[PDB]
Amino acid sequence: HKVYCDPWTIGYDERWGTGKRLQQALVYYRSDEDDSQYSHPLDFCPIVDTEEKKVIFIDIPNRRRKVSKHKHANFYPKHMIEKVGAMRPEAPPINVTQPEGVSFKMTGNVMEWSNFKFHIGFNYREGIVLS
Amino acid sequence: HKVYCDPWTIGYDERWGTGKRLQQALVYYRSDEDDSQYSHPLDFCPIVDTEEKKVIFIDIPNRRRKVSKHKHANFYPKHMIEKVGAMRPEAPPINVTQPEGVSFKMTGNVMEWSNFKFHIGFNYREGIVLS
Repeated sequence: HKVYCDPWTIGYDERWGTGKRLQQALVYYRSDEDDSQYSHPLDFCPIVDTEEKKVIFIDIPNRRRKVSKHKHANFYPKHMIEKVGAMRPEAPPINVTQPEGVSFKMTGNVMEWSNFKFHIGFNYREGIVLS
Repeated sequence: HKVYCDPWTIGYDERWGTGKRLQQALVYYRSDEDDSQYSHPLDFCPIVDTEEKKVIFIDIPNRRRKVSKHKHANFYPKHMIEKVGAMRPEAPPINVTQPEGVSFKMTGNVMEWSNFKFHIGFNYREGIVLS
């Protein structure tokens, strides 16, 4: 339950081509759920059949490297306080305010600003699309 | 039943890699079983799953070419007699005879001849293997 993995496309593996929808799992380990797993990668790489939902192969290195026994390299405040004495004091705020509103005008997805006019679109792939 | 094909390895097709044991069929057509099918190839190429014993894909050209309507290009005597008027007359024989036997001596697969001595092996892959 402490073993995690980032699921990636296999990218391309000549052993299977497009004959099977595959993923490769970059394996990591957390000694605690709040850890950043990236300090503890594992040395092998499981290949998974997306549709069949099962591991069909595991790429294992000739040279084996067991889990790192070092502390995880974490970054949340509690972690930091522990790492370095404590967190830096909150800093004086810099507040940004637009009392009379903004100068741009949006009509649906159509934007209007400083003489510019365009449509702001968006899709699953490209993300933002200006037209 | 007039459609034939020479079964080849797919060789290599990046669409499947080694994920499936595949064959590609070079398709031909005989208007008569005694024909040499090679004057009549077809334009498409079926991909077959060896283990599953079934066509999993067919490569079809963008430009279609239907069966040739010409006579098959045959080479057996009956074909030749028809093609050119007739066969050449049998030629005077040249007989080779070794009345007192051969000069080489084989002891099992071991050969001995003209001071040479070697073992004649054979296997499924390489064929003859001299050792």
